[PDB]
Amino acid sequence: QSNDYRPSYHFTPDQYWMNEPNGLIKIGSTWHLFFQHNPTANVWGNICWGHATSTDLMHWAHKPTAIADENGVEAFTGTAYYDPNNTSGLGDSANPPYLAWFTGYTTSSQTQDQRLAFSVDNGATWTKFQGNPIISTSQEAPHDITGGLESRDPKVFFHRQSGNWIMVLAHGGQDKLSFWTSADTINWTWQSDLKSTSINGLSSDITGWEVPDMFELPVEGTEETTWVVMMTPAEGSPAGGNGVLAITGSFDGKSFTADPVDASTMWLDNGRDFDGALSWVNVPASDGRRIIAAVMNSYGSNPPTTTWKGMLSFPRTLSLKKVGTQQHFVQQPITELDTISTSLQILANQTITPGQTLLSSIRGTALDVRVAFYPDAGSVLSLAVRKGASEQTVIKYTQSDATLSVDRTESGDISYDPAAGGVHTAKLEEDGTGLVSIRVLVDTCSVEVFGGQGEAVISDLIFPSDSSDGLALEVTGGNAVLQSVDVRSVSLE
Repeated sequence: QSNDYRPSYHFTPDQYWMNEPNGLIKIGSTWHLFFQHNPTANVWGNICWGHATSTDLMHWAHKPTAIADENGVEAFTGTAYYDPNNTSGLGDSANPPYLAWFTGYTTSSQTQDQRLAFSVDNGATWTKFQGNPIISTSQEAPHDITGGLESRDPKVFFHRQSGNWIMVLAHGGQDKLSFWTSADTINWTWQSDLKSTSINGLSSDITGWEVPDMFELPVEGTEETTWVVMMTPAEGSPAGGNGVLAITGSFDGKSFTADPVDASTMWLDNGRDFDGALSWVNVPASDGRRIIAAVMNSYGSNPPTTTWKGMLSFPRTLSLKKVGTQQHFVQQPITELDTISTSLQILANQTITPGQTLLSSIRGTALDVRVAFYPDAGSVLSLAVRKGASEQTVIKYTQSDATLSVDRTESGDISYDPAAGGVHTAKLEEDGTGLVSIRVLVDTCSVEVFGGQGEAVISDLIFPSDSSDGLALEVTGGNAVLQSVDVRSVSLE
């Protein structure tokens, strides 16, 4: 599109197609990104783990395939962890291994088994464990009614409280996760299932459980920590189809006991294009952040991009905090972004009235725009991004129903998939000072919209013309006082 819609500051594969991220781990000063990669660049292509690294979660260096499809077992999704005590025996005392657990998908038979890979050069190169699979279809069969066709996406971590490795495995349409323990990362023992039917407040509509992650999260603040299970069900999300949710609960080394969920707070995205989220493990406590990323492409082969498909969301923190009085999962872009952004326009304490159009001089396809404002009762504030003569993507705040919306009806090319347009919505309230806050990351083919403290998030692909590079800020049905507007251009170095 002149440039094949390449994002300028989000990760995309150097070539070809990406699905969800895999094996997210920090190793020394290096953030490692792996992902489901399809170098054949058609729907029948074999999957392998692709690989990129960065020191700042933004400037990614492309690396060779980390874990190859071979013999023909494809390298499906999984996770990574450090084995400092060499419990696997795959490294040594001077050189403990980093480990990755992944589903082996045997193309011809469709079996799904669990496999191990290890690195003794701090993540640069990975070797598949000779004894793969580490969990066979036969070992899965008592727990997977398909006999080993529906057991996948292993999340593995070391559980200090019990001294065991834990594996959380997803079972798709069986609508459960299974929990397994190991002393050595290789020999596993099933302990429990987390169903579906055990989670109070979880709709029966939420089916096809995939891509688990699990970690302890501070609950604030209040010195309390909780266990969190994050996953990507295939159905039930606010925008329809796959989406990402998070559940809090307790964990004893053997079973996760879910707290009740509330549907109005459990989903981590209200847009179409945020699926298969994982978090970075091994982050030093001095940093202490829980940082997540997902793939943005809910449309399979349909996006109008030729030399690549699939992009990573911009990394964002996941936290639990009160927003006023209610506990929410809140998400915000990582602060590293502020180092590659520069203000093109700032407003402070500016009144906007119907008929006025602000931000009219801005031109940019890569923007980070913040708007914080006090709306009149019954007003609607509209921020049009990627605006041209006949195109725009409109972010609206409707005061009367406390709703943040992202409208792609006129975004540009919405012909490529039936779900490419329409309007997505999230609940967003004024805070206790009357302030409404909205932030939008704009890139060549995406918007990521964060409401409030990040309790509302809508992430979506858009395909505007390159010339649709304007902004328009307008209000109807009343006035608003814009406490602050900051339009920043974003550029990698």
